[PDB]
Amino acid sequence: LEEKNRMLQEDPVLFQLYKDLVVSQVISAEEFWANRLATSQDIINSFQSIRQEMEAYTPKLTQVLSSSAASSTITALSPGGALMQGGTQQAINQMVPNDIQSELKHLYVAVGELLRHFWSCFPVNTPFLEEKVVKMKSNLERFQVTKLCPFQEKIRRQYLSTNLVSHIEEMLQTAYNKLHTWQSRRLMKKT
Amino acid sequence: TKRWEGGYERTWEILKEDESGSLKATIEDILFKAKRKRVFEHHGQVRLGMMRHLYVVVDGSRTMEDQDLKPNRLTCTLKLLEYFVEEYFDQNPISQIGIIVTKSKRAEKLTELSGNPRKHITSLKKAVDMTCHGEPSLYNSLSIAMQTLKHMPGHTSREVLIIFSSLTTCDPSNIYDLIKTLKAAKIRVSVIGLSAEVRVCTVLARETGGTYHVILDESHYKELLTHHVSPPPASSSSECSLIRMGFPQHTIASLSDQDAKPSFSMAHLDGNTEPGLTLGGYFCPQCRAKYCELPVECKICGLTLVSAPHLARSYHHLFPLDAFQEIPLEEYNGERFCYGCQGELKDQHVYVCAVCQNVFCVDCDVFVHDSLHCCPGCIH
Amino acid sequence: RAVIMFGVPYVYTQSRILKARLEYLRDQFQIRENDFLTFDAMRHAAQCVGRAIRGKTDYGLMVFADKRFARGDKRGKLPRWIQEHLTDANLNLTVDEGVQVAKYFLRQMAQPFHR
Amino acid sequence: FTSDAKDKPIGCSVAISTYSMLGHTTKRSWEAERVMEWLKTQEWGLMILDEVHTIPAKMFRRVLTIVQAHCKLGLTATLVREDDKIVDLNFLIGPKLYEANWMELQNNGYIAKVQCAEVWCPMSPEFYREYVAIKTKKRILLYTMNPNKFRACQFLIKFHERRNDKIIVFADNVFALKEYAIRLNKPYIYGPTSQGERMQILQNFKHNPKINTIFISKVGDTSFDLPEANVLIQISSHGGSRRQEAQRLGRVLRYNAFFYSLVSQDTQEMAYSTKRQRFLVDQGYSFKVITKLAGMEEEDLAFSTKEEQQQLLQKVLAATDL
Amino acid sequence: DELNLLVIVVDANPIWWGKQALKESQFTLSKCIDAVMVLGNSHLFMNRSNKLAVIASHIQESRFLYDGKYELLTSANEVIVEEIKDLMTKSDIKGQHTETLLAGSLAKALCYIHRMNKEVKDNQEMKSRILVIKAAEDSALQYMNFMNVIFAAQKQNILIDACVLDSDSGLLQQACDITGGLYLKVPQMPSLLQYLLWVFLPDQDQRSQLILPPPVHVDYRAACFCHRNLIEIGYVCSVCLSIFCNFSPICTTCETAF
Amino acid sequence: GTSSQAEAARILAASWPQNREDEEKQKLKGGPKKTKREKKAAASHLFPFEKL
Ligand SMILES: [Zn+2]
Ligand SMILES: [Zn+2]
Ligand SMILES: [Zn+2]
Ligand SMILES: [Zn+2]
Ligand SMILES: [Zn+2]
Repeated sequence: LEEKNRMLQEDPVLFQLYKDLVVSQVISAEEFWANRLATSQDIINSFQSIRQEMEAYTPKLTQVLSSSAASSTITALSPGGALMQGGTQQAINQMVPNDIQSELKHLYVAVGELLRHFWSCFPVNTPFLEEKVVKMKSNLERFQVTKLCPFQEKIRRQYLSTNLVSHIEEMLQTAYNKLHTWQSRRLMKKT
Repeated sequence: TKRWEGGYERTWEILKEDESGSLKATIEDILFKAKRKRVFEHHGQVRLGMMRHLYVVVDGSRTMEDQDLKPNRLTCTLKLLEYFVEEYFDQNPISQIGIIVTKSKRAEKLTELSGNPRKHITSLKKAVDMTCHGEPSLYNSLSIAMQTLKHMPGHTSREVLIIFSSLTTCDPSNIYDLIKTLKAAKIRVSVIGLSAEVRVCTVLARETGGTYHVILDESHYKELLTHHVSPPPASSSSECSLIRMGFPQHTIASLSDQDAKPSFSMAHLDGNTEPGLTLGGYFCPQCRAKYCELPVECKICGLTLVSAPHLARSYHHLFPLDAFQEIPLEEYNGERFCYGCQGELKDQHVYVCAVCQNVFCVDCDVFVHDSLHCCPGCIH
Repeated sequence: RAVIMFGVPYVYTQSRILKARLEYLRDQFQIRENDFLTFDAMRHAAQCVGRAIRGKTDYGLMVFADKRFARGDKRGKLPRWIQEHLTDANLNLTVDEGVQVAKYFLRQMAQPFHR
Repeated sequence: FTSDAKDKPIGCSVAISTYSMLGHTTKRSWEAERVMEWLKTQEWGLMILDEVHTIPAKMFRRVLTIVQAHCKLGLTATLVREDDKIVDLNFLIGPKLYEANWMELQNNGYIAKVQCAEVWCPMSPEFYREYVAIKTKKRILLYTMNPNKFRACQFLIKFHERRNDKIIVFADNVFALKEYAIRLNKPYIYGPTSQGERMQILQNFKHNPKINTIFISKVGDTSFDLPEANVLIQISSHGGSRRQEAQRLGRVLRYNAFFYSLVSQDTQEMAYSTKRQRFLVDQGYSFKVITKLAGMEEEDLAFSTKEEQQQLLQKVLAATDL
Repeated sequence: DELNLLVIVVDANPIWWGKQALKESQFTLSKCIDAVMVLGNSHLFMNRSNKLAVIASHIQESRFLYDGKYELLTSANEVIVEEIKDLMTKSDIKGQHTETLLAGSLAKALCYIHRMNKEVKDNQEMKSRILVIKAAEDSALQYMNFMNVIFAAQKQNILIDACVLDSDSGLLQQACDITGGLYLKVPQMPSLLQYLLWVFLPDQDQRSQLILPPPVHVDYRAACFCHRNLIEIGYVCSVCLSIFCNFSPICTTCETAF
Repeated sequence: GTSSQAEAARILAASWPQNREDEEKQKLKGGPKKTKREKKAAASHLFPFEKL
């Protein structure tokens, strides 16, 4: 107990993570410190058609460009246009206040650690690891429900335009899909 | 007898005249002979390589405070080590570098064995303001290097480089037993001393198969490092050696699309300052982890992220371009336009590829053999 | 690699044995007492300093820590194979310059040579 | 055979000696007399002469006639000489056999590509009045001790020491060199100092990072064993000796290196430098003119104020050698 | 003394242009050729010493295409029109090959630039850039040759600009990123000439002054030796650095090397 | 003296070959640099103490 307490005190970030994972019932303290220690002849027909069309070729001047086309191209290339999109998270350094940013970084670190444990468990070569991956998935789901859902609610309340949760969802969805695919393979191997 | 005590050389007898003006043909021949001064190979040395896990051991004793190399040994050594790391990572795509510093009869692993160039350079720059105290310990440094490299795969060439400034080393135990263990571990050890020759370093280099050298000046130091840059020759086929590595595409994000997803970089998350939450970067093909630098092994799934052009840049050595057959212009009964540059063929010799039987002038042949490394006709 | 001579090694004049031989050489072979003492001292110094070079590939450093060696009467007693390498530049140099010379010599002697 | 060790020159294969001893016009030493008598009684094969440029002298020529030899091979680096006595050397020894092309020699990289410089300094007003006032040969010290040239030399010395470059400073008129070297507290060779002191100074000059700059007074105008140097700064050299400047340039080569020449404007030194560089330009070297020194006022230099500059006038006029 | 060389590579794949003509769209191959000619004329107008070269890539081979208007432009346009007419009229489909021989045209362009560089007087530097307009789909069978061409261009410091019309090409993106060139996808095909004059017409030094669209998301997917297909994760040999899609007990390339 | 430093610097630094070079510099350098290679040539022909 005394030895365990001093480790948390030296790293408050880990202490905050320890509370966010153990007190919130996401993971057990036993598992917490365990890890720490082409087509048909129509193509030839089209080729012949274009050959005949370009057989009688004459240069043109007016048809090459028009005032409307040039204006549209300039508008597209003007600052703030489609190709010149000037927003690109205008003030993301000051958007989504740093109080949320610190929480986002903590969530990123926690998700990275959990996924690192999951991928270290992968590939599953022994039946012992099968339960461990299921426990990791359960811990991931509990952490998501505990933190990301309030995080999403806070983001929606403040109406932040950045899709910060989207990347976290992408990694979690990828991990879930990989686990489901591996389980499907495991079922197929037993057939 | 002597070569210079015989007859005086008359080099001007080469030129001759038969039509009172044929010297133009002779000078044209001289100009033609002036070209093709290369062996049609940019390197001409080792045509292959092997993955190297190189460990650099740096002395941190009081002898590094000596001012033999301005301003002192430590600063010049660190600068040349930064240059060596840059060049080594440039010429070795999938190699790894670890750094160990010996001080006060102990060894500290300054940087983990990895392929990131920026991390090593940052650590070296941080180490400039270290404190030089105590005496070096070769035994501890070699023990740490062996322990780290003991579990490495056999196909990789395990190499250890020691920069030994002090002439004295404190060994807690016998060192020759450690040398025998290293020999059994097939670990190559090379030492570049600074002051003078030391018996133990020479014995270690001889037994481990490495090379021992002594620095004369900064230029000699740089030459020795450059010599150490080159990879060792590799056998034709050793084992089933392969590696699972990904090729992360550099997908940036734009706010024009609805998939503009900011993400903090894994490398930047460990920094004290606010990590760069850029629009996009390099996404891991396996776990979609975001990284800014390459080549960097993935922190999450352990996959190796490498850039395909870096690997492909050395592919021309595997399939070198055959030398074209030199044929005089008169004897070639065909087109008189170069197939590569469309220029008129006026030189006395025309080069014809053995595969596509095209025509290339001297300049185009040199360009193909030196830079292009591929025959334009064979591509078609 | 280095052989240091801390002063000219002079045999003890006591025991009344050296002096008898000196007198015998003086009155029989007309040998100066100081000359014979210097000869014996330099012979012993050279004998104990010349054992650092055994073999063509072998190399070493030889230093004499005494100003008395600087005089010609004692340098001339050194063997000829060492005289030519004892340049007049380093005959009375201080400790720091001697250390610098030793550093340069050892640095330049470590390079490979052929047979 | 130089009357220093007398290593039994009688009965020898190769004998090495020097001039001014084979042509003694006075009584000779008994051992030296016997050695000369032995040496004048047999033929010599390939009599080798070093520094052949100063062969046509009053006493050096008869040295050729005082000994008998079959082949006389002369070697030199600076064949240029005044008094047009080089023509006599054509029949004294033989014809000019080989003349190395210095440009292509340094293009191969085996000779240091020395960047020659000719940078002048303006004459301070406190000195120019006295320079134009005096004409009875007392103006040699005046442009020699120009405060502006002193500042330029100090700036060059400090700049090249900050980058760890070996410097050799040539300076004739040893009287000026005294206060030129003691001001910076740097080693100098007066020239009649001793044999040991010069040898040890030159020996510790190369293998010492603490000290890397020395001053030479016309002593380095011959073939010595001076170590490798990258910077040469000559001040107040001889009148028009192209040989001296060529030799001094030869002490640097062995832009790996570069040498500077400091002269005073509106003085005879301008004409002297112009007329003594015509040999090196024929050799292919070009002297870039430097009129401004970067960062002259960046740091503090000697003679910063006018007080010490005008105080220098009394001590430079204190010679009064009459 | 600033010499600018512009080499324009035109994707003349008959299949893609035939499909475009069948679509009866507002953009045709004739308009593309006219836009290329106008761009070349503008490049020649930019400076007296500017040199122009035009190469058209086809399924067969690479063809060197090079009253009130400029005389030299009149001669240049007529030669290009004659060459493109000769290439298209004599273009006969003989075989199953459909991918454009883009790599060979780039190699010919590099050889031509190397030839022109020597003819330049030593007092002047010939800054050379290559502009490629892409119409057909990218070809993965020529990955190695394309990478070799990119490396040669980078070694000789030659800019490579890609103008993708319909389908994005990863190889062109890699070439633009490595050589420092500009990669742009045309939103509206009829406005192609305006894009070419607005973006690719200025030289690199002028590009520093001007504001240009940021580079697109360049991919770096590698090509497997035994499949020649883009892959994200693959096995790479530690000796010859060859890339394989699936694990093998013995390296095929290292087996070849004895 | 404080003024002695300034007076000596003014006299020495611009005595003969600056009172006309500074005037030409002030009356010139109106147009931009023709090419970047001139700076390279200047750096190659300049001595190391003129580069800082
Ligand atoms: Zn990953
Ligand atoms: Zn050609
Ligand atoms: Zn071919
Ligand atoms: Zn495959
Ligand atoms: Zn292989």
